[PDB]
Amino acid sequence: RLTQLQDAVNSLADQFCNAIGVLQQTEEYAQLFAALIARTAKDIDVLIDSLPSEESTAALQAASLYKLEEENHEAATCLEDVVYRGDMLLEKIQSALADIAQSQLKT
Amino acid sequence: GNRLRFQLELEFVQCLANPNYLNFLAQRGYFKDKAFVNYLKYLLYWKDPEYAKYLKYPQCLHMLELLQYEHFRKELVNAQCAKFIDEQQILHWQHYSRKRMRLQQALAEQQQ
Amino acid sequence: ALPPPMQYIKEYTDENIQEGLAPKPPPPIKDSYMMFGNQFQCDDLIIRPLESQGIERLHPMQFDHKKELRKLNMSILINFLDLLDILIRSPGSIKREEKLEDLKLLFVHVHHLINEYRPHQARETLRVMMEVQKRQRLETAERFQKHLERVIEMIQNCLASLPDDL
Amino acid sequence: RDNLLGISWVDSSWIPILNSGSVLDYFSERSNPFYDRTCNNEVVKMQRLTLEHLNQMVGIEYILLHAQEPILFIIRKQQRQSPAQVIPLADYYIIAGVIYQAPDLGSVINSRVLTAVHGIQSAFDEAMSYCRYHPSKGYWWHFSSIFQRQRVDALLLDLRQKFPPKF
Amino acid sequence: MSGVRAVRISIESACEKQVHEVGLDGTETYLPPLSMSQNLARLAQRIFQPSLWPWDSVRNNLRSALTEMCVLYDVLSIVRDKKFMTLDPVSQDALPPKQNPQTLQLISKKKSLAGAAQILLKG
Amino acid sequence: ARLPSFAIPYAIDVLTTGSYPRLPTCIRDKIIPPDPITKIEKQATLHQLNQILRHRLVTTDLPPQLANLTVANGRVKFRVEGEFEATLTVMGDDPDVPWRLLKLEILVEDKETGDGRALVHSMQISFIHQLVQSRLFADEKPLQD
Amino acid sequence: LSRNEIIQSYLSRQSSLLSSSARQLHVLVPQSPPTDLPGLTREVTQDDLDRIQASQWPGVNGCQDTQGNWYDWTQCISLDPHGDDGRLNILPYVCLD
Amino acid sequence: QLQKQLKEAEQILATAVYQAKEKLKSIEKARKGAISSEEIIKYAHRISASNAVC
Repeated sequence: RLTQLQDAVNSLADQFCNAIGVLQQTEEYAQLFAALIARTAKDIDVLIDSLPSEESTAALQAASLYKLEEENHEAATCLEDVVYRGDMLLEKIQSALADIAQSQLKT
Repeated sequence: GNRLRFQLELEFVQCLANPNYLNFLAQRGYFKDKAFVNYLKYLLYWKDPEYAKYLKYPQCLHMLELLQYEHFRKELVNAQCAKFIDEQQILHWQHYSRKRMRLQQALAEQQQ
Repeated sequence: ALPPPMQYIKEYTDENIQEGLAPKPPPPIKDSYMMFGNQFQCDDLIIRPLESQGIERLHPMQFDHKKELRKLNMSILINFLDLLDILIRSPGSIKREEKLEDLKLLFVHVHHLINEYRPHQARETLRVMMEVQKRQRLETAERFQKHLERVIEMIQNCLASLPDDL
Repeated sequence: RDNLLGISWVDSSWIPILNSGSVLDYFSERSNPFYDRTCNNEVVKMQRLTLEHLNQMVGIEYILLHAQEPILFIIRKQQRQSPAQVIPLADYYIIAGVIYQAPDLGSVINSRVLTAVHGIQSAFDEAMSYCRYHPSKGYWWHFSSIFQRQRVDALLLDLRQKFPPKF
Repeated sequence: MSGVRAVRISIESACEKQVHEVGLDGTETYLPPLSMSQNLARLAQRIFQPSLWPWDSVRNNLRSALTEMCVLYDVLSIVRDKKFMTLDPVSQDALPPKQNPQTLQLISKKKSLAGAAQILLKG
Repeated sequence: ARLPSFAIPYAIDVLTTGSYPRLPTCIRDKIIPPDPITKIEKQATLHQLNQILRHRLVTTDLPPQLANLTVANGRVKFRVEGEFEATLTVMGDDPDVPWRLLKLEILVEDKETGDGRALVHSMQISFIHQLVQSRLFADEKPLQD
Repeated sequence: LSRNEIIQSYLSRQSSLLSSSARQLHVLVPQSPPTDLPGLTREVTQDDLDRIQASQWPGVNGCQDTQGNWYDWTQCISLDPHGDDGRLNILPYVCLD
Repeated sequence: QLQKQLKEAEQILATAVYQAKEKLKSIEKARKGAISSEEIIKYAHRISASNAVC
């Protein structure tokens, strides 16, 4: 987005330089140049109308990152506690399938 | 002094990120000496964050790790090796950037 | 001239040709001036250097980037129209050099405002990403919780299966 | 200065500013080992918009011979006895902003053959070492069918016909 | 605003997709399938030329000699025609400013005969 | 004058972890050979394989003629005590993996006819090693075939 | 530098237009006198942290647009500011792969 | 039948246990906040000034 904005600002100038160059160097050229400049100018305006005044970024940034660290810790604990017990299932339930297999082979 | 040591080591590690310089050193036979492998092992102190803070060209660190595998230095004497590695590096770089940009732009234009 | 593609391996490697314990240790974090490449690249610096160093500042400290960028876009179009006006009246007038210099000045302030935006974006990215990470961890945990219930559902299915056989 | 054939000289800053007359200028520099600080080519660096200095009076000069716009720019060193009299001395070719001296036919062939014969001799010495062969009816190691197979082949064809191969 | 306070912010590695191989003219390749359930069998599968333990040195040396021979032949075949090549004979003269020849010849003959004598004696 | 985008995930990977997760890995895959597993996982995979072979086995219709099978921790060891001996095994997923007929030892070993020898040329044994194996790679009734 | 060929000039228009590009334009954002840290010294109001995470904040978490469609930072906004078929496509601000 | 059942439910189980163990091994284990809203922005300025990894 920001790279597009910089390129658009640089091009806004491109159509100025190019316009004046063409002039020094017929009516359709000036018409298309004018349309080009106006189009890209309006695009730069509507693109600037995007990035905001903005706020926080620290006060709220710091608070949010601290809350996120706490919640990441608690979520890691929850996912592991589930995981120790999840892996527990496969551990001796596959040994229950091996007990069945041993009893079938012993026959 | 230790300052000159730090500066020269930083320059050397940043220079190691060049496949041309790596092929230079490999052809000139510097890798075959058992002194250079110990110097490389000592150079691993750059992985620390306090030392990595001063690295302008970060692409070197990963490369350094490869140099420890002891099979990367036996090869790379070829020029086709430097060719291929620089090709893949610049390809990853430029294609990642410009492909993200072009994909975003083309999808935004086509969806409209 | 005399120099080749740089002097080859020397000094530190000579030192390194030792054994067990003899080689020198790593250098300390020189927190001052260094010489990477050719630039000094000294430590302790900012991200977007103030435009006050090196150029004039046409914008007050209120700096409401969104409003000033919009004004600067207008000044640039109006200044181009005035440059065309210098061409109507006197091409050789001294003002032509000033107008060409004044439009460039405007194109530079827009880039300084864009540089303010890039950290405004770094700060926002440092803030988020962990919000997406947060949601992904909670969703992965919900999947495991649901999968375990469904695995317990399979357990109860196996219980049904014993009467199912009987 | 040991071997002019085995030297390469460049300048990355000069590489972006490069095409035709630019090449003559780069060669003209000074630090390039091939360029002489004596002879006549030094005085063309002193002269301005000269257009025929090699003819009327003469001397050692460097002139572009063949040129490809992007990279290839070949330079030739001439020694003139008089106008309309040219004697070619050597050729220095610039590939990718890297100057080399054109190798002679005979000199290059002979040196590379010497590198090949030396490798062949090392291989021959290794062969003589590992070979030896003991004089007393021995060799320096240091360095069928039971004819019951016709029925086995019949059984093989039988199982081929019975169990056909399936690709 | 001014005086930003940095806090302990933890970030997870952004390894959602890896580009194992990057082709020319674009065309990204996402070889990594991010699996394990099959990786166990892949590792269970795991559970320098033909031989090349003896005569490796001899082999490599002869290969290198052959390669140099081939390169010279290639350059000679590229001179055989005017395709991307030249042959202009710049009237020059390899002037050796020494008695290199005599000395060279002498030393060469000496060492070659040394090798010969050594071999003979040994045998 | 234009200033560009920040490293962002790249800088994160730099400062925290060191293993560069960007660019291509083909460097390591083409230049560096893989490191081998130790006994810890060698035999671990061996026993997971025991288990899966057990599954495939209880899944087919083993011949009632003999089918003397022992897991041998890696091979079913299908052995007639009569004149044939084979060791079939699987290579992966139970739905569609083919079989592997590693050994084709012939049990018919008489000491009155063949003294200090086998009973058939090894090459003819190696022919059934690629023939019955290609027949079982059909995946149609392999145990009976 | 003469250029000015009808063909050479025509290439310039297409290249320049491609990079740049009923209102369908983003909703005008009124200026906020107090910012979250310096302006309102509100410091962290847990409410602000909750609002950014899930609520729609017009400029902190997204761009409102007109027609009501809400575009978050990761998403790409397609809009048509000029009264013409051609539409400005605004690529994602964050672009997190 | 019970074996087909165990296999399907527990292949799902292997995938879930694997999400969990990706966790145990890495994600949701180290959780180190060392260096963040300071040095990374500095490195931002750094590689932006270095158009080779930029």
